[PDB]
Amino acid sequence: RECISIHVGQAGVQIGNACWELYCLEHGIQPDGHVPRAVFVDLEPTVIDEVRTGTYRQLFHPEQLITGKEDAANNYARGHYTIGKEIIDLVLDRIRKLADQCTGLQGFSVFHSFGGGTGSGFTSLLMERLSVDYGKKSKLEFSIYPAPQVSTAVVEPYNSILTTHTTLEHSDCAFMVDNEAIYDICRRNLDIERPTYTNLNRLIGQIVSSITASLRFDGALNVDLTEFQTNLVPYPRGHFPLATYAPVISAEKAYHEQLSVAEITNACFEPANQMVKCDPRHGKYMACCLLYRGDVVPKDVNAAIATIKTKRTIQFVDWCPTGFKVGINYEPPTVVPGGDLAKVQRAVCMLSNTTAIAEAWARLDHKFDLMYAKRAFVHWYVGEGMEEGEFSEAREDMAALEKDYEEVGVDS
Amino acid sequence: ITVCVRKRPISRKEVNRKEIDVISVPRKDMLIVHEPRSKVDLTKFLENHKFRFDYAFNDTCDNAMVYKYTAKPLVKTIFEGGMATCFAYGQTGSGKTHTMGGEFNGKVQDCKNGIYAMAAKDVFVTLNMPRYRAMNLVVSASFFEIYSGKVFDLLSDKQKLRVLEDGKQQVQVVGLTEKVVDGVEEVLKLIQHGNAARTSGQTSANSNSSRSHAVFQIVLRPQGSTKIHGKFSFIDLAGNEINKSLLALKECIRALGKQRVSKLTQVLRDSFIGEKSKTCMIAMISPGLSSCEHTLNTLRYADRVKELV
Amino acid sequence: REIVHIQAGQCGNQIGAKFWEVISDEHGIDPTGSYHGDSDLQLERINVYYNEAAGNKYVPRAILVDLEPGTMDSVRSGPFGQIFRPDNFVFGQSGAGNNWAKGHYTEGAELVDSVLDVVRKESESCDCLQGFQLTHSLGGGTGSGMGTLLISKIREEYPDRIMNTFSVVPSPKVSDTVVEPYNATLSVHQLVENTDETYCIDNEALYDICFRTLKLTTPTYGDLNHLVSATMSGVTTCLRFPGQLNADLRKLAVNMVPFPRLHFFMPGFAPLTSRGSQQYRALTVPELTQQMFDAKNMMAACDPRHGRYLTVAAVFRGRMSMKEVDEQMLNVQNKNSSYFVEWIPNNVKTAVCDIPPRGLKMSATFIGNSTAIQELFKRISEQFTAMFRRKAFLHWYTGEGMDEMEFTEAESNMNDLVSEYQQYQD
Repeated sequence: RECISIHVGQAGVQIGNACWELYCLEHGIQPDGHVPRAVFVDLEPTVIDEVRTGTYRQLFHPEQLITGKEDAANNYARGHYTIGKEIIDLVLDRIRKLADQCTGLQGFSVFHSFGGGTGSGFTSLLMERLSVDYGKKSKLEFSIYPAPQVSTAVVEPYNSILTTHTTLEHSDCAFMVDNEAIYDICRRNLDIERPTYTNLNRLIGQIVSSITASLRFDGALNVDLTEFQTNLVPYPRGHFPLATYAPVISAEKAYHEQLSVAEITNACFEPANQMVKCDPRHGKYMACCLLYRGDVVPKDVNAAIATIKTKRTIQFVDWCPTGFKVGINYEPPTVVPGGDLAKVQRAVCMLSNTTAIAEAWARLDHKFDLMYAKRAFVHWYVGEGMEEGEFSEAREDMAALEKDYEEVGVDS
Repeated sequence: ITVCVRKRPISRKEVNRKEIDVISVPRKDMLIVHEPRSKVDLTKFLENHKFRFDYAFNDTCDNAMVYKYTAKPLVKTIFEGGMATCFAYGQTGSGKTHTMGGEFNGKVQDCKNGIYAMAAKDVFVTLNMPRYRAMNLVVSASFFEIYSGKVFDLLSDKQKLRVLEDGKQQVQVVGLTEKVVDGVEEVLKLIQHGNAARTSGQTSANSNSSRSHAVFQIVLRPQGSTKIHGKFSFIDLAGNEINKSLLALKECIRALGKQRVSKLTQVLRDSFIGEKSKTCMIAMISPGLSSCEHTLNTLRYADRVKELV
Repeated sequence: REIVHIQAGQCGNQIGAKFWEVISDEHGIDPTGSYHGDSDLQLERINVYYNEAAGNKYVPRAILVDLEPGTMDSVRSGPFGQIFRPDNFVFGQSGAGNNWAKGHYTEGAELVDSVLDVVRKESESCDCLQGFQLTHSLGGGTGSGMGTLLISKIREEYPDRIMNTFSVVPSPKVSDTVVEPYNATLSVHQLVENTDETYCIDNEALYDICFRTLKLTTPTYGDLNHLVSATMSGVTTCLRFPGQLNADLRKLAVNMVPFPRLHFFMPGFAPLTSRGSQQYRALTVPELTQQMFDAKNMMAACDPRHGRYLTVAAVFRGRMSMKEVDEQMLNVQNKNSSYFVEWIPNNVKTAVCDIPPRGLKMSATFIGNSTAIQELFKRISEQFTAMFRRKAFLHWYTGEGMDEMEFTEAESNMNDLVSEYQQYQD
């Protein structure tokens, strides 16, 4: 029934504090109410401390807040092997101590930031140690994969080609939200050149609320977590769909809010609104899980979608007749009291697997080579319990992820 | 498809009872039933009915003789790469177990004496022949029984097996144990083992019983092939679920000529479907007057089967 | 005579609450209370569903099987929830995963023995057992898998007593699950070969029949369930009442199944009029047959008008003329000679109880064995292949100790089952 969550890496923790905020906010549980149902991991104390100093301070147990005073290191190796190792046990312990206390759970919603040290590496083995300790569950990892041109870390790819290959054979469904492609939404669909990280977080903090929160919440067309991976992954590769939200209108500027279904659903497939720089440049969808929430008439959907199924310029895979999982919830969304999110009475958090990422992975793989081609910051990992193996052998890994996402599509 | 009939002689018990011998086999392929009958006035008269079979065996005929005419000609078929089946069909106590399993009024005894053993003997000899030797075949054997839609491995202590069918509709009995044999002696051991384990009721005073369907198979395998080079299934049928299987069996065999499911037909199905497959049916008859109704039932069933010929 | 209900899975369970919600009132049994029965006849035959212990506590003799606590802990924490003896609750706190394989081979297979245990404690209750009622959905774990096992075991333990199965076959238009055809095809398989009377209901055949035949605008589940439970009461319990011409599970079985498959029916209730207004009372009788025999009003998804019938059983329950009953049935059999199959001179099996549904004047349960249900297993079977072909969410099955030949098996089987059924439509 439940779904634990492990927010790993400063980012996964910032986003965590955010997604965790939106929660109580739409459940009437102020600062000090019940008890969360997740954990927080980081090898840099000062960040988890922000959850220990700032807002939502006492809504957590100093037990579900793991820290390694030591060093973060923007390098996979160190975070996965060398350092990150020391903490893992302890980490697990909570996701085994928190996993027990419950009643027939469904899985762990993992929150990490692909291209980091504590986020890429660590998790790599966290999800790793999970796939074995609970192979019998769902492993949906919600990632924030590398901005297409606006990356931060100098190594980023090293850290992301490595978190992909190690987690690939362990996740159930990996959700993806592109940090940059979300900015566009903040520039083009909300207008603000002042987007603090605290915003992107409010956003995913939204799209995510549509996943677990409301879905695990009764409705006219419930959709379990398992449901996802089933209706969402055509193949064992921990396939990565993309998150998209519909009413991303500004709560100040424009106001047409009352945008009946027929509209908000069409607003999902236009590439300028998908929290991912993977513009459907060719990527044929192969399965979409349209999660609606608020006042929505099933016919409105079983029509708004029909209209789409016949737009053709939206070309769905061949081997897939119908790939539209319609998830209907009741309670409308719940916008921050005064952030910058419109606040409509219905939304569409549609996520999907698109042959599109054939790109995004490509463009991120290429990156890697360029540097590896010169070993660039390699000495930083080797000296951290890794080898020419793990790199070269994780490169070959993704290679067959560029062929995979190619074969499962583009062909009939 | 070949169909034969074999009359067993009257046993000591029947003789002591002074049972009358109703059957005669005046020719190699002619069987006559001297049916006793009474008119309404109760006049006694004999309605002698005549049946013709590819081969009709008299009470004198030994198992070796019967084997020569029925099963023996099938062995080559497996080496040819085909699938052969031999069925013993008839009423309870007609002699089906005796013929297949070995000589015993109890239906249980000397394995060597029966068709399963004799067939095995020929399998080893042929494998050794020059045309065959190149084949580099391995011989495997299995023995299982079908009881109330359930399959039990006689080789593996009555272990209940599960039978599945694909969309393709090919059937497989998972868990069936195949044992490697390289000598007739080996096969005899397996037959003894399986026969001991065979299903039945309480220890009857005498004789075995045929609550089930017995099937001993000889398989030839190089490394697969057509899922094995060739296979011979010898079946000891239950006394004529049972009815459905028998009805099912008839249609499958007749289907063989041209090209209401049951477990037996399901397991055996691959043996009917292929082009290179042959079958022989041996109808067992108990000669006693008391059994006349049973015999006509057996004979008529036989006639329809051969009809396909 | 007797029977022992079986609430497999959540659905089958949720419905249990509605089947017992009803039935009880149709037998004057308050939560833990006894027989308040407005009459004295709603008691001489109760046994069929209860047991004598205290003297005011006639406890429903059903089984509650489920691998998800929360469920039974919602049914046991609500209304009539406190009437089942705790012994009845055979829970499986495990992960009630939505996998047919997880509730039939790996997780359910364990909880089974602790179930059969009770199914025997209840069977060996007293008097003579007739059969067991089975509720569940063929679109989940605890339903199709574990419940489909419960029977495969039951039918080995008493191949004598009957087995009615109430299945919530996967509705067309929209599937309330994703692997649905997986959990389904796999359970129908088990059904066609154990239970000998199945009543297939469709959550959307209900909506329709519940939103247009009952101007009901907000048909909550409770409702659907309620409507269904209304039919299963007319069937069983009902016939365990007097009647000019009464029948009982067997009659129903021995008049409705021409060929051993087991065949599935499609139940239909009689007076199905909206509350206030509609209360037309046009229930003389031609009005009930008018009802029952129309397309809409068949809890099934498929429409009878799309395929002959083999058998029909109008199990009426309310004082009427064995003439205006026996008669009507005829014209009906002649106005529609087209679809009613011919090699059965009298397809219809008229049944007639006396006492009607507590508050109503005249009703009549319909149990149709039409060849139309071919066009449903087709559906299901299709969905399978379209996804099996790509082994879609198959790893959740195999990874649970399953077989690639297991799925093959079921589809085929159930797929052939479609075939056969056509052998009569022609």
